[PDB]
Amino acid sequence: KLLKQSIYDQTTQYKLIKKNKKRGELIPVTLARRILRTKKTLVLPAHVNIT
Amino acid sequence: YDWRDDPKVNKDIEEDIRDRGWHPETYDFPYTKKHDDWVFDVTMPSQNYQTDLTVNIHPENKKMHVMKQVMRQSYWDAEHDMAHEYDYESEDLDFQCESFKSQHFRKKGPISQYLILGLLPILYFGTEFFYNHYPDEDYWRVAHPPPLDYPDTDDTDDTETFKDYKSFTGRRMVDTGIVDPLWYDIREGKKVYYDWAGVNQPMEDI
Amino acid sequence: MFFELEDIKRRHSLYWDIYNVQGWVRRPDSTLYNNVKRGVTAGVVASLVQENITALVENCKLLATKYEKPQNLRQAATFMKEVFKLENYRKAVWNRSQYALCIGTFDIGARLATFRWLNNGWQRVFAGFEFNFVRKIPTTMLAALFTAPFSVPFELARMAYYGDKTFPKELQRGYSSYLSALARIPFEEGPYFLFKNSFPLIIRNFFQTFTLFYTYDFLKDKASFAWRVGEQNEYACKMIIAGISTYLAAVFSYPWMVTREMVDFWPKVPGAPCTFNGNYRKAAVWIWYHEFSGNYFAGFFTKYFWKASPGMFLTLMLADKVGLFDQTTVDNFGGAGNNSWEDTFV
Ligand SMILES: CCCCCCCCCCCCCCCCCC(=O)OC[C@H](COP(=O)([O-])OCC(O)COP(=O)([O-])OC[C@@H](COC(=O)CCCCCCCCCCCCCCCCC)OC(=O)CCCCCCCCCCCCCCCCC)OC(=O)CCCCCCCCCCCCCCCCC
Ligand SMILES: CCCCCCCCCCCCCCCCCC(=O)OC[C@H](COP(=O)([O-])OCC(O)COP(=O)([O-])OC[C@@H](COC(=O)CCCCCCCCCCCCCCCCC)OC(=O)CCCCCCCCCCCCCCCCC)OC(=O)CCCCCCCCCCCCCCCCC
Ligand SMILES: CCCCCCCCCCCCCCCCCC(=O)OC[C@H](COP(=O)([O-])OCC(O)COP(=O)([O-])OC[C@@H](COC(=O)CCCCCCCCCCCCCCCCC)OC(=O)CCCCCCCCCCCCCCCCC)OC(=O)CCCCCCCCCCCCCCCCC
Ligand SMILES: CCCCCCCCCCCCCCCCCC(=O)OC[C@H](COP(=O)([O-])OCC(O)COP(=O)([O-])OC[C@@H](COC(=O)CCCCCCCCCCCCCCCCC)OC(=O)CCCCCCCCCCCCCCCCC)OC(=O)CCCCCCCCCCCCCCCCC
Ligand SMILES: CCCCCCCCCCCCCCCCCC(=O)OC[C@H](COP(=O)([O-])OCC[N+](C)(C)C)OC(=O)CCCCCCCCCCCCCCCCC
Ligand SMILES: COC1=C(OC)C(=O)C(C/C=C(\C)CC/C=C(\C)CC/C=C(\C)CC/C=C(\C)CC/C=C(\C)CC/C=C(\C)CC/C=C(\C)CCC=C(C)C)=C(C)C1=O
Ligand SMILES: CCCCCCCCCCCCCCCCCC(=O)OC[C@H](COP(=O)(O)OCCN)OC(=O)CCCCCCCCCCCCCCCCC
Ligand SMILES: CCCCCCCCCCCCCCCCCC(=O)OC[C@H](COP(=O)(O)OCCN)OC(=O)CCCCCCCCCCCCCCCCC
Repeated sequence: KLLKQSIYDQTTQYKLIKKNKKRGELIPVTLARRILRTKKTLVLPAHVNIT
Repeated sequence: YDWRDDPKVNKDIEEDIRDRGWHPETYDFPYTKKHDDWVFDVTMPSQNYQTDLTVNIHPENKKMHVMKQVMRQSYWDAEHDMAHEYDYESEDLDFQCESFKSQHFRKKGPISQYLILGLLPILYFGTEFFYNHYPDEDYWRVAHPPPLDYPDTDDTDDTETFKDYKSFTGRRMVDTGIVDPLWYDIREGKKVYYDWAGVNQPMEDI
Repeated sequence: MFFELEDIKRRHSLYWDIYNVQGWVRRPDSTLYNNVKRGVTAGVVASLVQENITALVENCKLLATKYEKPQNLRQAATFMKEVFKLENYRKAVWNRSQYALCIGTFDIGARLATFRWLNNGWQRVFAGFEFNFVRKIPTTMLAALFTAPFSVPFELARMAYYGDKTFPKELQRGYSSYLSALARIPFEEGPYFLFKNSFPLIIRNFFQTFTLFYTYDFLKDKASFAWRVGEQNEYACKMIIAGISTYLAAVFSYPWMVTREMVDFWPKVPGAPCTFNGNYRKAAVWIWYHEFSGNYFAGFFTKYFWKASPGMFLTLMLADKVGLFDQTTVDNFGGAGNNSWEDTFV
């Protein structure tokens, strides 16, 4: 959980994971969010009513 | 009379054992022939031995008799049926005659169309998909990967992917193991997939 | 150009699809030499055991027909020892081992090789179950029909060899062994002596091979959820599937083999024509259209089951072990899985 300088190539890593990522027969939704990605997630508090 | 139509004289007629004893041409329409009745002497003796102390019935010793095939359904006579159903337009009164023989009986006919009936799902699905080429002409074709850098680099990106895999970042990612190993090699102007890639080689450009 | 029909060769243009997997791709191991070798090995191994079991059971029956059957464990042990040391048992074992070598190499090996040739390329779905087995059905049917009649010559040679031994010295050919009988029959009686009226054997072989190979291939993938999600024992599941496959094969094959008894062995009514005119095909049709199944299912176990099912079960197990039923599975969103990587994560 530290923002360190990347010695690799970020674009190369992104392309490689896009093209030939490793999957499995039993992969959780958390690690498989192909069709469940958006931007600006809606943040709410917990343990309180909202209209 | 013609011996060519007689099975006894004409040996070229293949007798159907499953229709022995049944002659559709001899039916009455309505059928009014009795072919079943009490049968004895097969397992139950016809004589009386209820009080015969010196005679004991052994049903296990059943003698074999002639096989009794199940009754064959009637077969249509084309000319006779067509004449019977035929009615003269403006020369016949519209009425039903008293005689019951005028009843329109159903008689089984040619069986060839029932082959197509049985094969209909295959034929119908073939027409739907293969004949109409639905949803497209490539879904049912044997899959072939695109040739090297074909049709355009923006779509294929074989060379850039190869360079990335051969680069430091690609090797590091492979070591991490999240990215699987490269599946093709760029030969002298051609792309060849590895035998473990589980895909066919790209079709030739001609 | 060369004869009346011309095999016109035509060229085509490039075509490709989004997905390069789950279709038909010939496996590198699917070759004439490798497939034939694996099939012959598995068939011979299965046939040796099958024929040894058949010989042992038949010798046990022969001994029991003259001596009382075992009453307890000690009596059973001595009975088995006596059967093993019987002179007839050793000769039967030798002859049936030769018969197994002939069968497993020319019939079961051919069946396995053809099945691998026609069904190696049917890829399965990654992280899923293979659908569209209707596509595989024609391949299995073609293989079964092609390899069905490869056992009738050997079976007829075996029957002739065993039936010659029971004739007087004057009328006995005097075959040294099963191999000698097989080599001599074609030149003495002719090639057609080993194929005449072969419909029962051919249909039996077809209904065995097709419903064994296809049913095992279907089950081993469709019931895989048991050990893929339920964490069951994969080997036990495969054994159960093989048992089901062989039982179904025996059930579907015995009725057609029953035609021999009905046509030749059933007593003939004096003065009346033969119920089937001596036609095994017509007898099989009658069996197919018969209302009562038990009538022609009688004698299923005492006559055919223990002579056919164990061999088929062993053949299925050996084929699975060697890899005649192994398919190639790759991810469809992987590098080689599809040609559109822009939507595999987006
Ligand atoms: C060695 C390897 C194997 C080789 C195989 C070679 C053959 C192909 C495979 C066939 C299947 C084999 C497997 C067995 C299946 C079981 C049945 C079976 O075959 O039993 C034996 C079968 C017995 O036939 P049956 O129907 O039981 O009784 C016949 C008796 O004569 C009945 O006597 P009847 O007096 O009571 O009645 C007279 C007449 C009564 O006639 C009528 O009622 C007239 C009907 C109205 C007029 C139009 C008729 C012609 C159009 C066809 C029907 C269209 C409507 C139905 C829609 C579906 C059509 C498929 O009978 C009919 O009904 C005859 C017409 C039957 C039409 C049904 C379809 C036949 C074709 C079957 C598939 C094979 C061909 C595929 C390609 C073509 C498909 C069309 O005998 C045969 O071998 C016949 C085979 C089929 C007919 C020949 C088709 C050849 C097509 C070639 C191209 C066109 C040339 C001719 C046109 C003119 C020149 C251009
Ligand atoms: C690969 C194709 C895949 C297609 C898949 C399709 C899947 C969907 C559909 C599935 C169902 C299809 C059903 C088709 C119609 C069946 C009709 C039927 O039941 O009645 C026919 C027939 C009834 O005849 P029948 O008048 O009632 O006589 C009854 C007798 O008990 C028995 O008859 P028999 O005793 O009078 O005669 C028995 C037959 C025995 O023949 C055989 O065992 C040969 C195999 C085919 C026999 C089929 C019967 C004969 C058909 C006409 C002639 C066929 C020529 C050969 C095959 C190519 C042409 C089709 O004898 C002959 O015809 C002549 C034998 C001559 C002596 C042997 C010489 C062999 C050649 C040696 C030199 C060449 C090879 C080595 C050297 C190579 C170069 C180095 O029954 C049979 O023969 C068996 C039918 C079994 C049906 C169940 C399914 C299995 C079918 C297997 C047939 C094909 C075997 C492999 C050869 C072809 C592919 C390579
Ligand atoms: C789930 C039900 C829910 C509602 C419950 C309602 C109340 C209770 C049920 C009503 C009473 C039914 C009584 C049946 C037994 C009768 C006596 C007996 O032992 O049978 C021998 C008896 C023949 O003896 P016979 O008359 O002395 O034979 C002299 C002649 O050979 C004359 O022979 P033939 O010409 O009649 O030909 C006979 C031949 C031709 O007939 C057949 O081949 C029959 C084909 C039936 C196919 C459908 C059944 C399921 C097939 C497997 C599917 C996989 C999953 C199975 C389990 C989950 C689904 C249920 O079959 C055989 O060779 C023998 C058949 C096997 C006998 C099984 C012995 C156990 C029976 C007791 C019940 C067993 C329940 C477990 C599941 C079934 C196990 C077989 O067979 C019959 O009378 C026919 C019925 C045989 C049993 C099947 C019917 C019951 C199950 C219905 C299931 C409904 C769902 C179907 C779709 C499933 C999709 C996965
Ligand atoms: C998903 C849930 C599913 C639930 C439903 C399924 C579960 C069962 C439900 C309840 C019904 C079954 C329980 C009651 C009956 C049990 C059987 C019985 O009492 O009869 C005994 C009887 C033996 O003959 P027998 O009656 O004692 O006569 C002796 C005579 O002295 C001489 O005999 P013979 O030569 O004169 O022949 C007599 C033969 C006359 O011949 C016949 O009738 C044979 C044809 C019978 C009908 C076939 C179609 C119906 C059954 C299949 C479809 C429904 C089940 C679907 C199952 C799906 C998978 C779970 O008599 C019979 O066998 C007829 C009665 C018994 C069979 C039919 C009625 C029971 C249903 C079938 C039970 C067995 C299923 C096996 C697996 C099936 C997989 C699909 O049958 C058996 O023993 C066969 C089953 C056991 C086979 C074991 C070996 C199989 C694998 C091959 C191994 C090769 C060696 C290598 C070993 C390696 C080891 C590591
Ligand atoms: C089970 C097959 C036999 C069925 C017999 C009873 C039904 C009558 C026959 C129906 C057609 C049978 C399939 C072969 C012919 C298909 C022709 C066609 O239009 O397909 C083009 C179509 C596509 O053609 P297309 O797309 O180029 O164009 C069609 C025409 N337009 C332009 C209008 C669209 O191709 C297919 O669907 C592929 C069919 C493959 C079939 C392979 C198995 C059969 C081959 C061996 C047959 C041997 C026996 C002879 C045939 C039977 C006896 C006569
Ligand atoms: C088993 O599949 C089949 C074949 O092999 C693949 C065939 O060859 C054939 C072709 C064979 C023929 C036309 C000849 C049939 C036999 C004849 C005519 C002789 C007389 C026979 C009889 C009277 C017996 C009748 C018996 C039956 C109707 C029962 C047959 C049983 C069948 C089809 C299977 C029963 C169910 C199972 C094995 C369950 C298996 C499932 C699992 C283990 C779980 C799978 C799980 C998932 C999620 C898919 C068929 C029809 C078939 O169904
Ligand atoms: C209930 C019935 C329907 C059952 C479901 C069927 C679903 C598919 C549609 C098939 C319809 C006809 C029945 C054919 C069954 C056997 C062949 C088969 O299923 O074909 C599938 C397979 C190709 O599919 P595949 O490439 O694996 O798909 C995924 C690719 N990524 O192809 C092969 O394996 C090759 C097979 C070659 C021979 C096929 C011959 C089909 C003939 C059909 C009738 C045609 C009638 C034409 C009439 C013309 C009239 C003018
Ligand atoms: C697959 C669903 C679609 C097909 C049709 C379903 C019909 C359902 C009718 C109800 C009765 C059948 C029982 C339910 C279906 C089979 C079991 C199943 O769906 O698999 C799930 C289950 C394990 O699931 P779960 O515990 O959630 O796994 C989490 C892992 N972290 O798996 C297990 O625990 C394995 C249990 C397997 C039982 C199979 C019984 C039916 C097959 C025919 C009989 C097989 C007999 C031989 C079994 C040998 C087992 C060694």
